[PDB]
Amino acid sequence: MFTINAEVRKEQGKGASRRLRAANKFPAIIYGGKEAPLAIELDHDKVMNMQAKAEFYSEVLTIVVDGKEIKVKAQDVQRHPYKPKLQHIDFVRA
Amino acid sequence: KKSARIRRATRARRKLQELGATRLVVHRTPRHIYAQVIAPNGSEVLVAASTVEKAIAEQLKYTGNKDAAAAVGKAVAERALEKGIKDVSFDRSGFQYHGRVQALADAAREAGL
Amino acid sequence: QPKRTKFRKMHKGRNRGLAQGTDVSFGSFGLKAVGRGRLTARQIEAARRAMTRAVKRQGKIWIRVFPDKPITEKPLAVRMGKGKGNVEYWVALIQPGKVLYEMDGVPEELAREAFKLAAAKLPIKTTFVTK
Amino acid sequence: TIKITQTRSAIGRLPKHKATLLGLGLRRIGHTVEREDTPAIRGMINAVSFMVKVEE
Amino acid sequence: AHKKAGGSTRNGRDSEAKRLGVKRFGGESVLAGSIIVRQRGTKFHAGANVGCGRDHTLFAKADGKVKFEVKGPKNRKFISIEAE
RNA sequence: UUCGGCAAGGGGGUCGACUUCCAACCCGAUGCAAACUGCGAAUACCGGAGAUGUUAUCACGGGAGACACACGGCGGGUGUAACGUCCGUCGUGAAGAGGGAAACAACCCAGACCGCAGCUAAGGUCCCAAAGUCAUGGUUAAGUGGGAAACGAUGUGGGAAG
RNA sequence: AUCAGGAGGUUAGUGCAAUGGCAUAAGCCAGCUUGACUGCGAGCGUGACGGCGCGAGCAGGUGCGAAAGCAGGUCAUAGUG
RNA sequence: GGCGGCCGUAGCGCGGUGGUCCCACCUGACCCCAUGCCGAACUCAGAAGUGAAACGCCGUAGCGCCGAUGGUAGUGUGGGGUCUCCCCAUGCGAGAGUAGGAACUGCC
Repeated sequence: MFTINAEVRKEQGKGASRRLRAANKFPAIIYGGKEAPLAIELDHDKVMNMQAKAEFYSEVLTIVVDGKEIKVKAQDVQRHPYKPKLQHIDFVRA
Repeated sequence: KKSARIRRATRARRKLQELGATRLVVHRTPRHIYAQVIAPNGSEVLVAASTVEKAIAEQLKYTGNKDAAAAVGKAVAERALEKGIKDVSFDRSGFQYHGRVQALADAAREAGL
Repeated sequence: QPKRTKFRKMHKGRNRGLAQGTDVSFGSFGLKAVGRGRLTARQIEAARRAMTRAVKRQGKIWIRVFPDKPITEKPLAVRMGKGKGNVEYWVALIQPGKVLYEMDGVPEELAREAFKLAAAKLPIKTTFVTK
Repeated sequence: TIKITQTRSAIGRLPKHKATLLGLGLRRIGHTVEREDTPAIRGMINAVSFMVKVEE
Repeated sequence: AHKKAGGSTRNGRDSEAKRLGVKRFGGESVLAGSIIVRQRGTKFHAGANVGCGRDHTLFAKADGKVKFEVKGPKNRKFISIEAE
């Protein structure tokens, strides 16, 4: 169970995203049936190394957004072109 | 535009719809003959009479002949004039000439339509 | 250069051909190239034949991009002659982030040495990718 | 209504936008005008939003 | 005899069509607008073509088809000024 | 226009079976189109309401010039390419002076009555030259002060990751 | 070759280049029939300019149809001074 | 089955189940009437036999088409640098992916 810290995407845009990616942070979306979809900001360094560990997609990741966990599983990961990094990842509550 | 399924069967008539009136459909069954005064926008039946209902009056012989087709026309039209309709077009989808449909139309006029 | 394709005259043949590798298992490895560029079939052969001639240890070497864009030349005067099919044959279009050669192999890379020899034959700085 | 005040100068400003302001009645910096809230007025103020400071 | 050289459409000059009859003004029952020939159906304002929609208006006149499968070839249903 | 599997046809080799090659079809994975497209902009455009502008908008009549343009930007078509041809939109050269760019038709700022005072634009502030040889911090040593390319580089500095 | 069944929006065919349209069809087969009528206007070709053409009426009257209606030649855009 | 209302997410494939009221299939062609060669078409008559084509219900969403929650490329429009080229401001936002819908409603 990988514990990761995160926040909420308030300024949803490409410009704001590039300012986060420069500080090592990327956007992400979490959905879960009856649960309302949520957009958050994850830590680049932390996730990048964890997503490298195969078990990452099968675990019940404990994402703590601001002050509370959510528990989800990785779905797909959109990678960046010119500079190999994380662009956007999808998640599903578990 | 393309020809609708109804247009392919030419059972309908768009030329009678450009006017904005009513129709006079004539259905025929090897046992009974029906007639109706339907108005545009769906199947709005104002008045109708069946040859089987002609028995209510005093019909003895079969109800699948020509004389019975004329009797129904007078009934459907008589009820139509009671409704408030004056004019009407003949709509016999698929049939020959001098048949029972012509006797139905000739009967409709005899009433006042 | 507008992407030309069919409805044209028959030119030369593919200097390329040998797809190589066993087509029983589909994988997702690769050798990406950072930058768009046009590579002719005559070059693809040199690079492909370079690695294949090195990966004699095994196989599973495959190429995804094939030369499909025709390019003509007009060696003569000028006024007359749009363009014939000479040395400039089929040319392939590579995207800034496209994988050309991917060999189905798990961390036992004996092809990195092979991809290196080929990387020096095609015009464009390519990089080795594990994913 | 809304009070429009020219904050930016004429130098550098794009034409037409300059004609717009000349329209509202402003031909110098600091000048202020009162425009009622109506469809067009809103469109013009929108085009000159960068050059002026509006508020109702 | 036949046709050859795997080619597509065949070209010539510039189109000979206009935009006569914007419609919001009077208009005798006649071909409103011009593009392609031979078409009937619309007898009033019936501007209806696949898209954001279409329109026309005001003018009491029996009949008045369109040009053809173009600016609303479909035949809607009646329409006059408001009170002819 | 890539690969695998199945069925039918033709040719060759050893046995009326099998193996190999080629073309057409179907299924699951692999790739494309200036005259394709289930989709689909921005955007240009007709008409009508809310600014700006006023005898305008418009009608009639008199006199025209003019039908060898060019360049920058954006979008192009042709061409190996061109201070190339040939289009389109727009701003200019042509009547843009003034200022900067060392000098310079179209690059940047900007658009002029005379005289006078003041403040700025561009640009510039070591000296020639008016104005700081100004403030905080860092890098380079080559005087690099930048044609200078594809390509190469433990010359050296900064940052991140195993 | 033809005949019987099945699949089959249609890739056929529709005089002529090409696009567009069409199947209980504007395509095929068969039968019947033959409006390519006379007269006169309104409209259409940014921006004026003829012949010519076309779309849409009216008046009278030919052909076909039960009738609405359909023709001013051949589905439309070359076949002319 | 009868009789209404709303009145184009009801294209096109596929599964289960029920009615001897209604309805076509079906059966029979004496006659009205009709087929260039054929009551097949056309038109008339009776009900032996089913539900197999329909219909009533109800279960899959394949594929078409119409809506909805999530997001990056792409793209206007106006200033910045830079060898080219790229960037910023501002109005929006490919396809892939997760879900929605296979009629509705009253009366006898």
